[PDB]
Amino acid sequence: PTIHFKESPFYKIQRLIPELVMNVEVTGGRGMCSAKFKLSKADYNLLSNPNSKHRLYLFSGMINPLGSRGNEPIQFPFPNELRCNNVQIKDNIRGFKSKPGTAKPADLTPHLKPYTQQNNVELIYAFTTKEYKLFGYIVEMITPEQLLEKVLQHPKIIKQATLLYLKKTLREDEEMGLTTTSTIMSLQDPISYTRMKYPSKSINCKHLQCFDALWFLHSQLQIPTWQCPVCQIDIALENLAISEFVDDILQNCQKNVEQVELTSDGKWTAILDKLRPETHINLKVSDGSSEIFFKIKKTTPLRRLMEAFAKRQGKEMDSLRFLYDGIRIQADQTPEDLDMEDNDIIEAHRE
Amino acid sequence: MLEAKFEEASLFKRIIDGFKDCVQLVNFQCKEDGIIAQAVDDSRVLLVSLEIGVEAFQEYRCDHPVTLGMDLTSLSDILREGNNTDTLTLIADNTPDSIILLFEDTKKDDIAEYSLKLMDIDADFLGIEELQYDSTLSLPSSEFSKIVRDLSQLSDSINIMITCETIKFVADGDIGSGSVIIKPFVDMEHPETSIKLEMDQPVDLTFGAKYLLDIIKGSSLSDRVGIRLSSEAPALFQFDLKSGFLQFFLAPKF
Amino acid sequence: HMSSLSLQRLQEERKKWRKDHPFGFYAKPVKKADGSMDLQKWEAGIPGKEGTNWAGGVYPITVEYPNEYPSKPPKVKFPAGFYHPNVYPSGTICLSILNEDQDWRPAITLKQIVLGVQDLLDSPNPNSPKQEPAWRSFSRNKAEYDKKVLLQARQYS
Amino acid sequence: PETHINLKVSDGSSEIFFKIKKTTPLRRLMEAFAKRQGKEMDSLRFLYDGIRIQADQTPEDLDMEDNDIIEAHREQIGG
Ligand SMILES: [Zn+2]
Repeated sequence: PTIHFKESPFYKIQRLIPELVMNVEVTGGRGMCSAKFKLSKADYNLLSNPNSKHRLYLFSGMINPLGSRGNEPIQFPFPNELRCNNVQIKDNIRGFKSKPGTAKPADLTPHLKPYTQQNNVELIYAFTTKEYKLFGYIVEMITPEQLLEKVLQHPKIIKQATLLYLKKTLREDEEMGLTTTSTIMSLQDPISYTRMKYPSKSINCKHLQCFDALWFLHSQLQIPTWQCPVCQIDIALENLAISEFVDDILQNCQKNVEQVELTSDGKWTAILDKLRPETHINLKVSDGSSEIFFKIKKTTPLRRLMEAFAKRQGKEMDSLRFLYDGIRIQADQTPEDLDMEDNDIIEAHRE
Repeated sequence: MLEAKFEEASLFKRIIDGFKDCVQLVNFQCKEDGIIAQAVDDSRVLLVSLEIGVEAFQEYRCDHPVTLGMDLTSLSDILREGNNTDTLTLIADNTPDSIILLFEDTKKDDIAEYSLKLMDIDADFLGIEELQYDSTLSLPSSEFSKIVRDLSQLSDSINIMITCETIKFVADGDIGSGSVIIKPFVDMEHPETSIKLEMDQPVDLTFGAKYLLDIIKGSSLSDRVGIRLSSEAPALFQFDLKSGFLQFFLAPKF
Repeated sequence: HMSSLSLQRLQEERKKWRKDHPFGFYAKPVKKADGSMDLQKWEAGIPGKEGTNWAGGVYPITVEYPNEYPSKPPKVKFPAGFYHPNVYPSGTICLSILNEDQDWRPAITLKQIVLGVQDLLDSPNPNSPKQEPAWRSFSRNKAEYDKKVLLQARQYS
Repeated sequence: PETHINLKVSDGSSEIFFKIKKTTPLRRLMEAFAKRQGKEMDSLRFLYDGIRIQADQTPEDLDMEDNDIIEAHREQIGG
């Protein structure tokens, strides 16, 4: 009675540990099953040698009386306490409840005894409605950077496709009485909020926004949802493609440019006094309505900053309190005391 | 020939108490695999289904499939004379016209024997257990009974609304309205007192209070009760026995 | 022991909040025992909207970022005993945008989160209350409910 | 225009500039912004001057001037 789990691009199953198999029975009360296994010197060194690309993952599958149809998700009984040689395993074997297949295997590698000694994995559970089957496989790790190399070899979303999408979505607005004059697109990755290096999306994505393929593979290693971070459609690794249109913008833009404004034809322009000495700091004071941009020395106290702001508002300084990071700031304190940086915000409130 | 021996006489007493105040005529079908009993009230909306396995009896024997149509209000009177420390035993012929209830005390070494005349009850109602349900919750039967009791004195209709991992019982009446909210939890140190919830889809149903007041009477059987709710299907309230169960099929209001 | 994406995203989230956050709000990572910042646990403050009973008060919360962030949503928690129908007695809340099984997206910023917690204060959901003291008053005595909110606003001010 | 007006719909990252007549309902305006972002129109809160906008309203019903900004927020529910 073996169970075939849905494969993952981050790890490929190699060999099974026959002794590391246990069953979870249906019970309304407490339950616990253990499994003792021993590893050879070859397998122990395979898993313990430094920079080893192999691990010992603990899989779990929910038994179906109708028979396994293949590509089963990973499902552990909850609540539970997983233990490997009396070490409570705090891995994330739960994933998302509403999305089966988001649970990752448990990593037994850091808790293995030397090959001369006998290991022991214990699973405590309570109030189970289904039967679960546990397996212990040796896997080979695949890094997100290795998967990115295959994405760059895949065919790209060419500029012709994006121009057709822009022309299609424009005429659909004309039929709806709308006129799209221009669109401002962000060059930042919605996953990491860094400047995109590999702007990508699924070939089935019906939107213009892109995300970084490398950071997207990092997020799938966190939780394997395999959905677009923008439109939430299901995404296969082979259907992830680099956007030729968005990549060309990044190659012809300055690294400080976070946004670009483009028209329906494909043309785009980059969206763009702050120069100071290395002893001053750029601050931004606000009262909820107006905001003044200051530039004072990091050593000078904020007392004269509070005076210059209260004076421009025609109000006495005794009636205004100034907050930074929620905490009220004293007059004798300098931006160096409060660990301020450029473009920080100081809020002003009345009494 | 039938010979089912309940290890504890109060067990079969609690079973009959679970659906004697809503159904008057029940057709008990006995086989070698156990005892099956299903009935339905005059409203034709509440279906009582009973199953008892051979693992629940101290001893059991049923050479031929025997059907025992009984009157509950008369059978409950016989069981009323029995003691909660006795050993009930049911005996019937191969072609029986009556049943014999044998009460055997285990301590005082006493024997009391009663007899009931069988009735011929036609018709049937197969227990249509649905394939799946939107939500499935189970909680202590004593707590679910107090919820129904506290809300029945507020309206003749109780609404079960499950959303955002939260179970809210609503009762909207003429004089006033009330509500009871319970939160799911499964404590490993005491799993028998948990409120488990397996919500595949948020449900929102409504049931008659007088019907739920009859369902909670099965609390004497199991410490817990399972409630399986579906949108396009009647609800399923079940009380687990040692080898069987007593379940109710109530259709929600629309 | 922190992943590359969690650290990078948390560093960008603090960079964005430092220079552009809504007025009256504050949010900063808490300090460890050695004084260094814990980017996975923040202290924040939600000011009540003007005109509503919650006005004048700044209510503190805790934002705990899990290891799987931003694939998993962070957890927000008021002080235990906070008076609101949809707030647990322990202080936990449950917004649809902070629910991994619902409307949580990795592109949700801290600015959108603190604005979502603010909109819940003066707009409870009767379909799923999380406590009893605030649910009773909200469901059978609006006059006393506003009395506590006007008192709790003066409490956190 | 004096017959048409320009409006800006933003979510803090991406924004689109439109142009319609003051009598045109904003329902078409909202469905376009959400469809171009890969979202459903019933999952966003469009606000003007900090007030929610119905699908039946028009720019003249709320007295929208030129280059006014419409903020799009994520729809949420507590519990
Ligand atoms: Zn997409």
